[PDB]
Amino acid sequence: KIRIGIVGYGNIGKGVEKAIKQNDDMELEAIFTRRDINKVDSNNSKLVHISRLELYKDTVDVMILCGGSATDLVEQGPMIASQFNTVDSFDNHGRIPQHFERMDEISKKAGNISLISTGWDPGLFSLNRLLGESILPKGKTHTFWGKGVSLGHSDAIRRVQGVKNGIQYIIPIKGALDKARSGEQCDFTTREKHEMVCYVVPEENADLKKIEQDIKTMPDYFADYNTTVHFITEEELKLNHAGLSNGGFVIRSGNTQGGAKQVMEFNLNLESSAEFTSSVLVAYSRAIYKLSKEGKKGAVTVLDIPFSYLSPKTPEELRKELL
Amino acid sequence: SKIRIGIVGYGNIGKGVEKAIKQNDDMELEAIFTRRDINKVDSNNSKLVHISRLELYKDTVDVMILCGGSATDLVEQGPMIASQFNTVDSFDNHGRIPQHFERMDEISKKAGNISLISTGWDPGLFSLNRLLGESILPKGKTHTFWGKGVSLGHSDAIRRVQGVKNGIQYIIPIKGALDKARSGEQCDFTTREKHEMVCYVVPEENADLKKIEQDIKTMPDYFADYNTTVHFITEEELKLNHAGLSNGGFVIRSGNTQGGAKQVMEFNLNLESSAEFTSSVLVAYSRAIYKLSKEGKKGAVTVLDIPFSYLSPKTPEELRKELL
Repeated sequence: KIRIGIVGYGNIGKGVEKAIKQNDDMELEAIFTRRDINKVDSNNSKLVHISRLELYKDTVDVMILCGGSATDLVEQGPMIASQFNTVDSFDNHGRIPQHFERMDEISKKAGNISLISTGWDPGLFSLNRLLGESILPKGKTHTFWGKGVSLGHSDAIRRVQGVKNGIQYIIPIKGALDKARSGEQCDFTTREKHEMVCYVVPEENADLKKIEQDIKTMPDYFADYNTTVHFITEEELKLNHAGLSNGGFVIRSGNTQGGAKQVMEFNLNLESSAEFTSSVLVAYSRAIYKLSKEGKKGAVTVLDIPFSYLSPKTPEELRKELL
Repeated sequence: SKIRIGIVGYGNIGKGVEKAIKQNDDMELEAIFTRRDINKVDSNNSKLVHISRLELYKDTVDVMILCGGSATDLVEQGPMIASQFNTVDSFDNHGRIPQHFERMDEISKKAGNISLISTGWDPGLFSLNRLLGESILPKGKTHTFWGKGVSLGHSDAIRRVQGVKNGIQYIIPIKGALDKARSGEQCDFTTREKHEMVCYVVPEENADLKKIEQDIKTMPDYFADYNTTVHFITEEELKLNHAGLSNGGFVIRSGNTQGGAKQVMEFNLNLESSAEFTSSVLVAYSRAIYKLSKEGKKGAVTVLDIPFSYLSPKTPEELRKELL
């Protein structure tokens, strides 16, 4: 019954299309692509050009924005929010407060509701940092991002002269993880938590491979981490580096009055990070639907949503089964 | 303008609650209501107040945290307090939760109050994560294990066995089961595959050790269905190494994507002091109930109905900037 519109058809969008199938209370109305009319009519499927978005007014309950680019969302988000309830995974933490403000203004004016920055981080990990912080006010929180891509760092290394294509991985350091879990509590340097490993397909004219170390010295992205670099062929990349898997850990190590060690941990191990993010977007779309019907308007984050809203079961079934 | 807290019951949880309140600057302990003779319990414990005078505080307590001192009232006097205050309890009888909800809902609505039932780690935090797991990953299985802690019932059971002077029991998740659940391979576990039991017993002089081991192992309803290990120790070791105040647990959702890709979510706890952790949760949720009561929320609610933002003293803007 809940009519979902998918905006963008990259990995996340594809994942959302599949996730919707695992939810009986939902239906896919259309998938909106920015690909030009240049196609085989539409290659059939549920694909519809982005220019027709407007035509679906009153036939779509929630527009799930599956674009990967946070920069694009800056403008696309408000545009869509002015016409439909929305759910996005805007992942630029530093710019979240600006995105929230903008989306909030627009959704409120249009009388819709926009959920921003959901997914696993922002999203699930955010919820647990908060939970950990609230339940154990006296302690330390540590977030780790299991072995997987960083996307931004992948494009970052691409802006380096000499590199034609590549990929980077962020990998938690076992030692730091065990320490966090020990409940010993302690601060960590960025270098003590994660290490970085790069795989680059160089050459500009067989370009200087040593200078390619612009990566290691690259401020922000690398330099703060022990970064290893490996050169491979465009062939090895496509076949051996489908960086689809990922995961992470959110650990809260604290002490209750008296020094008693109390440790809380939430973690994810995902063979397909994109598809998981897609499942999260779909579950949250259900909550947005419900809130919308309740008259709620404006922007919200996962922090404002009760978990019961993510489930299609009744408040009675949940108390009897899961409480 | 601090949140005025009230504690009912001065047992381990009540004491833990008093402690936790100290870690929350936005809160203040107004009084601790006990059934004990206050005149006998010192006099400088300023906060102690005899339970008979509870109603005189109907206007000075914002949230009453029920820490039932194991007395029958730890399952019956909830409805009593709800008639006069907004409450928070950790009613842990899962099968009886629906009934408790209805009873508390009617009474709290009638008095224009809000009552939070069944918060803590389980029920409570584990409940939230079971919900999150099946909501995020509708196709898959959920597995809850209970870390390593004592089952008072089983400990009493051990004490009835011939030749047993004293002892204790622990329930412990089996590594193999945890490892398999953590892998994406879906499967349903038998009772015997998920948890094992370990006992530490102090035997009477003579007693027959091999016989005690078997009487415990083959005991119906308590140990018969679980692999059980029996260790024999001295009274000294029992007192020193088995305070039995620690606990933990795991909630794992093992699911698959439409194409069979394995997705695993896990939430777990490792508590050196199970009681004080439960108390901290009770306190955090007390902040949430205060907020919801000022908003005019009426009736009973569970952790499932409360957004995590209500558990924090920080502003919404502050949260979105620091933690989101």
